[PDB]
Amino acid sequence: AKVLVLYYSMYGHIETMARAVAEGASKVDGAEVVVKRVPETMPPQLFEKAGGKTQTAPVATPQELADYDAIIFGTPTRFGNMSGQMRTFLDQTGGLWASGALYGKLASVFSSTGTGGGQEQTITSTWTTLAHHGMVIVPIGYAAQELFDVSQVRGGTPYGATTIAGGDGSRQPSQEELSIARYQGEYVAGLAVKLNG
Amino acid sequence: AKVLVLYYSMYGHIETMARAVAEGASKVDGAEVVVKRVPETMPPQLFEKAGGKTQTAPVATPQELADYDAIIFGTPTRFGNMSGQMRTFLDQTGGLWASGALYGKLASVFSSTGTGGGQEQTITSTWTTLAHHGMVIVPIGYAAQELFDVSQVRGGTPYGATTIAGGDGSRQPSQEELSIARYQGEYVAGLAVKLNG
Amino acid sequence: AKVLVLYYSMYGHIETMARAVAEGASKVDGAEVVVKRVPETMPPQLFEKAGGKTQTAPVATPQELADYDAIIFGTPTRFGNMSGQMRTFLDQTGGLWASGALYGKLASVFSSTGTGGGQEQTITSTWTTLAHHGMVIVPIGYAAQELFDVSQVRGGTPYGATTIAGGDGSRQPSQEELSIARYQGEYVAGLAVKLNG
Amino acid sequence: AKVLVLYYSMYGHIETMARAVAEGASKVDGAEVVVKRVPETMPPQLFEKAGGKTQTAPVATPQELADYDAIIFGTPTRFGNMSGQMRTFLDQTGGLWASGALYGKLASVFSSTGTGGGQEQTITSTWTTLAHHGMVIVPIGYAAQELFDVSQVRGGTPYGATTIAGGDGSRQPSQEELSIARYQGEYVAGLAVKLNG
Ligand SMILES: NC(=O)c1ccc[n+]([C@@H]2O[C@H](COP(=O)([O-])OP(=O)(O)OC[C@H]3O[C@@H](n4cnc5c(N)ncnc54)[C@H](O)[C@@H]3O)[C@@H](O)[C@H]2O)c1
Ligand SMILES: NC(=O)c1ccc[n+]([C@@H]2O[C@H](COP(=O)([O-])OP(=O)(O)OC[C@H]3O[C@@H](n4cnc5c(N)ncnc54)[C@H](O)[C@@H]3O)[C@@H](O)[C@H]2O)c1
Ligand SMILES: NC(=O)c1ccc[n+]([C@@H]2O[C@H](COP(=O)([O-])OP(=O)(O)OC[C@H]3O[C@@H](n4cnc5c(N)ncnc54)[C@H](O)[C@@H]3O)[C@@H](O)[C@H]2O)c1
Ligand SMILES: NC(=O)c1ccc[n+]([C@@H]2O[C@H](COP(=O)([O-])OP(=O)(O)OC[C@H]3O[C@@H](n4cnc5c(N)ncnc54)[C@H](O)[C@@H]3O)[C@@H](O)[C@H]2O)c1
Ligand SMILES: Cc1cc2nc3c(=O)[nH]c(=O)nc-3n(C[C@H](O)[C@H](O)[C@H](O)COP(=O)(O)O)c2cc1C
Ligand SMILES: Cc1cc2nc3c(=O)[nH]c(=O)nc-3n(C[C@H](O)[C@H](O)[C@H](O)COP(=O)(O)O)c2cc1C
Ligand SMILES: Cc1cc2nc3c(=O)[nH]c(=O)nc-3n(C[C@H](O)[C@H](O)[C@H](O)COP(=O)(O)O)c2cc1C
Ligand SMILES: Cc1cc2nc3c(=O)[nH]c(=O)nc-3n(C[C@H](O)[C@H](O)[C@H](O)COP(=O)(O)O)c2cc1C
Ligand SMILES: Nc1ncnc2c1ncn2[C@@H]1O[C@H](COP(=O)(O)O)[C@@H](O)[C@H]1O
Ligand SMILES: Nc1ncnc2c1ncn2[C@@H]1O[C@H](COP(=O)(O)O)[C@@H](O)[C@H]1O
Repeated sequence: AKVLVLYYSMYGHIETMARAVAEGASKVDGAEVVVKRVPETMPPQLFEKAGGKTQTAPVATPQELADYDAIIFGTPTRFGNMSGQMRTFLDQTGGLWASGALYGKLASVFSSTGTGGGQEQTITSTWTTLAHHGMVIVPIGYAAQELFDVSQVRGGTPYGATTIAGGDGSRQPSQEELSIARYQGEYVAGLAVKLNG
Repeated sequence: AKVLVLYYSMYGHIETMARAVAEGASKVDGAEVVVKRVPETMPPQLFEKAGGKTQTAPVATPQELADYDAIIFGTPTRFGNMSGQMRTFLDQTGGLWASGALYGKLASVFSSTGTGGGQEQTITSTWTTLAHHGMVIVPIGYAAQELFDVSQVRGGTPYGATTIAGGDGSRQPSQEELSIARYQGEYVAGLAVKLNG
Repeated sequence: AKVLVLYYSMYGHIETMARAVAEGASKVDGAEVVVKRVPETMPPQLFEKAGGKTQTAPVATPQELADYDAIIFGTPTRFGNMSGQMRTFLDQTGGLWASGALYGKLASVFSSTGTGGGQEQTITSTWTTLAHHGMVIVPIGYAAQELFDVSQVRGGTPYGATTIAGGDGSRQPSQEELSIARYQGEYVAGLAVKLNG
Repeated sequence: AKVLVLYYSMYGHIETMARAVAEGASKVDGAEVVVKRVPETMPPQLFEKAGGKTQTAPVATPQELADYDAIIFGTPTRFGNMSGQMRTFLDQTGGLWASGALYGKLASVFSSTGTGGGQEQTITSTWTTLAHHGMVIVPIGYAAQELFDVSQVRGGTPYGATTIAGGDGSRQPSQEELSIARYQGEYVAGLAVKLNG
């Protein structure tokens, strides 16, 4: 099976999580894992001025989504929605939609916020789009044990992995957060192999 | 693969839809399909005095959901949520939750409304509960081409089959609506057999 | 203005929060604040066996909702939805709906979960019901400063106050959680007076 | 009270609805109503080559939203979410967020879809972003009695006005749809004047 980890990141938090997801997915022997990013939509000079992080990942086209058996979407929260960059990208998949190109493919979502609020809503509002495409939606439930831990501040929900970046973005993803992100990649990649070989 | 079509119906619209879903699912070679209702929560006298319909499907126990590979949930809308009866039943699946009994099982959802409003929210808000169980969520997308028919008042969304019951319940599910419901059963059953034999 | 704090609680967490909400609302000079609970739906012996907390609050009827200018709804999460008890109660407001009895009234929601997951979804799925009734929906945004604090585990979202009860229910609402709950009561009661006198 | 009707439209359906909303709002004594569009994000050549409609409403700046007492947001659906253009615009309101510039302001939402699917999700998922700003959210409930008309294909939900554009965009908003949209403007404007003068 081919698994795409398709993300948007301004400051690197989602990018770090995406690498944890790909690393989890890679544990699955029949799974070929690819990590790509959506295009930046901001002017490059404003991106740079805002202290945006440069990223090595190749840039995806909307069309190449059809080449995968499973897509794990990563996006920071913008007021409890996916980011304008991710939304802009998915608004270009009308050709794919009209030809049934993602129908029955697997979809899963991870997210990042500054102080936690909106992390659930970002994921489940992304599911809505995946559903219009007839994609099978993969939540993580409570198989990741770190989800039971209330002793430290941490991202992660039954809908998908998440990280808390802090108000100023100074937090890095915790071990527990990355561990849930690895689980998500393992689980979705296992389902992709199970369905598609 | 074993498929449970689990429903709540007061006046029989969801019951008709549940039957159509079961029929679709029964077309799939390898699929064993069962239809059950959740218990009524209203006082019996009040259910009867409001005109509740008597139904021949047996009543489910929470425990027995662990026996299926796929569960297709049918509920009428109560102000854009699942019914109290369905909610109350699901609130008794905490033991299943703690043991991971529904984890990784296929889940799908159909609904009914008086005049259409709330049908999407009913389905997607049901998905949330399915996700806490780690169930794999199956929307229908636009494969059912009746979804493109805007020439007549018609239930059905990319989230799941729906029907429009009328303000007073006098409408019966239309043939287009029943087609989409049969498609949903067949598609979910097909997936269950692919994954489980 | 008359403000109802209408809650469901099994183990007292929502009940403690409801008192914080009423206490906040009481700061508003033109506001008359009442705290009521929805009926338990469980058999009394099973409630007691489960270690359910006895509560002094009077029990509301669905009809008396029409007597208030603002209702602040409190419910524990059941898999990212409101509780079967709250849902059952609201399923009895069809008379109110058909006569426009809650149209333009204010509505706001607070919540409680064991380990945090589903707290946003419980609130926004409750909003859906409030919207069918034409109620004006009151989120809290980020006026409660504790919402910026990521140094300790804590409930509270831009949608409404929340508390983390712990997996076994052994956590009590924190000072920061109760403080956000007080803000919610102040703010909604102030809006109710502003609109209705 | 000042009312902004802020919209995105590609082919003019939401533009027609925005106009109907403004008209309704203009009927309210004391209400100053303004209509603006968010910037186009597509390359101009591609917007034109797809058949985008040229529009006489001026383009909004994020900053100017601080000048209104009520903002009625209009967006077509993109797979059950607001459009990329609207999302991108809202993603530039972070400065407004940090200063509480929209806090406590009235917010309301209308939408458009090709065939109906996603219209509810588009609206409620827009509400989430409004809540992070602390805006007071206004659904329409069932006051617009056309919402009870199941005799004809008809947009509109208790969440907000909607229209059905057809698969190819050839449908124009119907008189019932336009009535509900005018009702929404008038109702939100009435509320703004009650609260703000
Ligand atoms: N918040 C973090 O995770 C984080 C991390 C590192 C640094 N920072 C610092 O925070 C400061 C700014 O805050 P911020 O970036 O969190 O949010 P912000 O909303 O204040 O601003 C980022 C800038 O980019 C613009 N912008 C954001 N999305 C856009 C889009 N889709 N299209 C066009 N313009 C868009 C905004 O209008 C803004 O001017 C920066 O100076 C940066 O160094 C924050
Ligand atoms: N809408 C239909 O499909 C339909 C069909 C036949 C008859 N009717 C009639 O229309 C009238 C009302 O229609 P309706 O039933 O659609 O709406 P409703 O809300 O007015 O009626 C349901 C009745 O049962 C109660 N009820 C509903 N769910 C409950 C729950 N979970 N727990 C406790 N009580 C609950 C309500 O309080 C109410 O008394 C009734 O008199 C009924 O006889 C409607
Ligand atoms: N979770 C907490 O906040 C908390 C607090 C105090 C004590 N406890 C302890 O946890 C144990 C049980 O766990 P639990 O209550 O968290 O969840 P649970 O799901 O395991 O069970 C509570 C019992 O009530 C039933 N139940 C719950 N809602 C119902 C409804 N709407 N209608 C009919 N039956 C319903 C369940 O089926 C179950 O048998 C108890 O023995 C209790 O002492 C938990
Ligand atoms: N649906 C209508 O109201 C309507 C009206 C007139 C013409 N058409 C025609 O139908 C065809 C497709 O219809 P459609 O436009 O509804 O769907 P579509 O998705 O197929 O077409 C939109 C075109 O613009 C692009 N696009 C859309 N949003 C974008 C964004 N935010 N950023 C970058 N690119 C974006 C898409 O990639 C595509 O190339 C077009 O050829 C168009 O001329 C449709
Ligand atoms: C426009 C905008 C909206 C935001 N909305 C929220 C929010 O609703 N909740 C939150 O906790 N953080 C919010 N933030 C913070 C971002 O989600 C955070 O910076 C992001 O998760 C970092 O991920 P990244 O480093 O990969 O870009 C917002 C930031 C911006 C710029
Ligand atoms: C409490 C209550 C809430 C309802 N909420 C809605 C609603 O939000 N939208 C709608 O169109 N119909 C609503 N109705 C109608 C029911 O959804 C409808 O009668 C039901 O779908 C019929 O299905 P059934 O025959 O299977 O019971 C409501 C009815 C009741 C009693
Ligand atoms: C049926 C059921 C479902 C539950 N679902 C969740 C959940 O999704 N997320 C969570 O963190 N806790 C969940 N819990 C924990 C309850 O939300 C928690 O016990 C409640 O918030 C305590 O509030 P109260 O003391 O007022 O009753 C669930 C508990 C039960 C019994
Ligand atoms: C990227 C994309 C996604 C779309 N998603 C949906 C959808 O989920 N449901 C639907 O009925 N129409 C969908 N359509 C149709 C648009 O919602 C419709 O053309 C629009 O509402 C017309 O409004 P406007 O003329 O104001 O642009 C989509 C179109 C595009 C380009
Ligand atoms: N069968 C499994 N194999 C590996 N990890 C699992 C499994 N089930 C749950 N996990 C979780 O996956 C995450 C990563 O752990 P690991 O896969 O051991 O590096 C943790 O949250 C574990 O609790
Ligand atoms: N104008 C205000 N008056 C009182 N409390 C406020 C106000 N604005 C925000 N708050 C918040 O309300 C909560 C309770 O504080 P207090 O009202 O001072 O007991 C805290 O979260 C404060 O940050």
